[PDB]
Amino acid sequence: MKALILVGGYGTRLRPLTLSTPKPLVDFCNKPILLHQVEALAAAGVDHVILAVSYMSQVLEKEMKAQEQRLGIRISMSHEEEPLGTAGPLALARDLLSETADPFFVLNSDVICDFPFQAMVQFHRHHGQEGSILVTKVEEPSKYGVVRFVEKPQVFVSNKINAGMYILSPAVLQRIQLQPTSIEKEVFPIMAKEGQLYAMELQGFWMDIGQPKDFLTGMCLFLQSLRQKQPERLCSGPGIVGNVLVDPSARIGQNCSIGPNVSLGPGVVVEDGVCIRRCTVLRDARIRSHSWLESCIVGWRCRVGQWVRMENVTVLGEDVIVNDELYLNGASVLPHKSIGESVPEPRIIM
Amino acid sequence: MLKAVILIGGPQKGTRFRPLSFEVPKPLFPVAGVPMIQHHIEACAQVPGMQEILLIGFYQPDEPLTQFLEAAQQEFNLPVRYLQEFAPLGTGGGLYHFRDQILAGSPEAFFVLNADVCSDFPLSAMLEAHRRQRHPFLLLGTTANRTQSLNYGCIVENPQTHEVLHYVEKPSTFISDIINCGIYLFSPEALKPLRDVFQRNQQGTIRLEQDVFSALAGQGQIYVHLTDGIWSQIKSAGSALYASRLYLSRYQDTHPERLAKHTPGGPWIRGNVYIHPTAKVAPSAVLGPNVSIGKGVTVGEGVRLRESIVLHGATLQEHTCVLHSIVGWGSTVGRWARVEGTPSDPNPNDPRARMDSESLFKDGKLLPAITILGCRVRIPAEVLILNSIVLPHKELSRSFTNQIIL
Ligand SMILES: Nc1nc2c(ncn2[C@@H]2O[C@H](COP(=O)(O)OP(=O)(O)OP(=O)(O)O)[C@@H](O)[C@H]2O)c(=O)[nH]1
Ligand SMILES: Nc1nc2c(ncn2[C@@H]2O[C@H](COP(=O)(O)OP(=O)(O)OP(=O)(O)O)[C@@H](O)[C@H]2O)c(=O)[nH]1
Repeated sequence: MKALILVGGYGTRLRPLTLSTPKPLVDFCNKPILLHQVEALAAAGVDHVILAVSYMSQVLEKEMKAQEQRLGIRISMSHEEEPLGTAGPLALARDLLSETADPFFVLNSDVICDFPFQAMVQFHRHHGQEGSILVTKVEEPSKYGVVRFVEKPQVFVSNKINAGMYILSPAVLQRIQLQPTSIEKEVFPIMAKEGQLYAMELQGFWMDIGQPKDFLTGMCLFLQSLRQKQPERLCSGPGIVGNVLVDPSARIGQNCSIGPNVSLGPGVVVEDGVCIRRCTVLRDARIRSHSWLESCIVGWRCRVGQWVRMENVTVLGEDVIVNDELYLNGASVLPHKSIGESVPEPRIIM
Repeated sequence: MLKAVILIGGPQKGTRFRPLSFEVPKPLFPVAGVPMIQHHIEACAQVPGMQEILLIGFYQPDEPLTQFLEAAQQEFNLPVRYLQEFAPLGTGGGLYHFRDQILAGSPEAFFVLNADVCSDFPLSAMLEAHRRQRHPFLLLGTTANRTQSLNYGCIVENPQTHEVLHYVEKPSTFISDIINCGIYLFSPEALKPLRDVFQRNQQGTIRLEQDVFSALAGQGQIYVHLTDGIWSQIKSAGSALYASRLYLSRYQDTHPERLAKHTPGGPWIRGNVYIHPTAKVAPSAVLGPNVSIGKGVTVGEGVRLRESIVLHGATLQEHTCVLHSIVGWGSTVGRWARVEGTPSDPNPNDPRARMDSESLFKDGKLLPAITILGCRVRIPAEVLILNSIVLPHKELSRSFTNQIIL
């Protein structure tokens, strides 16, 4: 069985972070999210994956041609001249997704879940139809596309969102066109009028992590599943509250309170007396003393000064220097900005 | 010999200074460590020939005022008396009502100081000018910005004889750059126009600026004496912070042992900082510019304190940031809590300074000013109070921003 990953589409949600590294390469709990999906795929038994790649091609060349030796499987990159929707992937890669006449996975990259691939091939071989998708019950249906098929109902026609995982047999492969169409919007509409796609629901822990608030909620849910499945992964100690995922390279000072749902990247320096809750601190980001952070994303190589209160989904891009004794509330700071004045309003710093 | 009359107000003049005035009277609020009228009594007892200091007001003598009066009498080697007027008599009506007690012993001249002003009080130089010229009214004037001068009492003078030709208490239009400072030197003859004013009232309450300064302006009685040393008014609860900063800057000349030095094994000190000796400040607590610490104040480790007044008995737990705030008496600010305000000084030479009006709101929005905490306010851990006024005895549980917490 082969697999397809969709990747490259500009991350226009998660926008300060996705001007620096692509959306697959944002390290979600000390591991890139494309690395999450391909390690679960290579453990699921797929021998060959194809990454549709259009945006920021060269850094994904580097990461994936360096990780192919780590996973043990094969990865074929399919680069395009144009960013071609969500289905132009399959129509460029039609010649090697119809190699063997097998059903193939189609994965969104912004989805992190308990990947139920083994049960899902079993599901797919029982209705005999062409495509079968992963669905998830969501207790607020107006923001989300439920599945009949609609895309933005906001009506409560159904309750369960699409979870970004599909299996497609190769009859849909020479069905779609090369010029850009998005496979979830209008390919799936005639797929529904055909009667060929099916719905399979999983038990829990789904998150789309394309938006920064959703990125943080996915961090909280993933740290819960990492508490349950692998409790040796999480940190422990007196100054540690909740589920804290410290990298071995990351160093934390003394009399801190590194509270629940914190994931420190490789190489972070948290100084003496920081209080972090619900944050994601990425690689090489130094957080100075007597700062207080809650529900924020500190990007790569930022310096947070001292007595800095950051909160309410403040997202710092790459290499952002927050000066001392400032207060940020919803600042979505672009890369290579220094900040000298407080931001008490949800704002975008240019 | 001379004497001084400090016109303290009463409880209605302290209404504008309300969060702070709930506990202590306004003239006893500690501005840069000592009460507001102790700067006046300091500056008056420094004059050779000062017999008496007479506070006139309609406060009732409670425990803090009479204990302050005995403490001032011991500390300043003078009789400091408090003349309680039977009614709110205005500015000059209490000076006319107490003229028998003011002129008792026949002083050569007497000072009249408003209690709500912060100044260097150039009383010696005012006395030099008075003993040169010998006129009924000597006023102290400062130069203001042309835009800011409309908030104050404007004085049009004659720059050769220095005679006030015109006085207006708060003009709608531009009049002059000279503003009244609320410091005056009266000779005994100055109590004769006030009598006239009082007699005209019978066909008791005399406003000194509207009835005496504006009436005799240009007739030869009223004269200016100009300065540009430090001057501020203290009207609202947050102009006490600007007055505290100016006083902490002039402690570099008058009391340099009040200012705290770095001393590497102690707390890290930037700018001018007053720390009372009874206060315990942890050595990692950096106390930034223009901070004054009351007595009995336990400041924890990593506490950043900048541009603030922490009053008696307050407690700042670990890693707190307190900026442009006034922490009330006995208030406790739990760990990683941030009490932040916005600098808003009167400053009559600042062209961007606000009018210091009594309306704190523009249109439903609280204008960004100093964050006042009343007495006994418990600010919980990990919480932000931003540009807020908290009324006394309020235990909070929540972050507050641009709100008056009643
Ligand atoms: N190769 C390629 N991949 C694409 C293209 N368009 C979208 N994708 C992929 O589609 C995947 C999931 O779609 P989205 O979740 O909406 O992400 P997105 O493409 O960044 O689009 P936004 O909604 O603007 O964030 C992304 O990882 C993209 O890499 C494309 O034109 N070419
Ligand atoms: N003893 C005494 N002092 C007073 C009285 N009223 C005011 N004062 C003092 O004199 C100062 C004058 O304050 P205001 O009465 O507000 O007069 P103003 O400063 O000319 O300003 P306006 O309110 O526009 O008239 C006050 O700040 C007090 O220090 C009073 O009735 N008795």
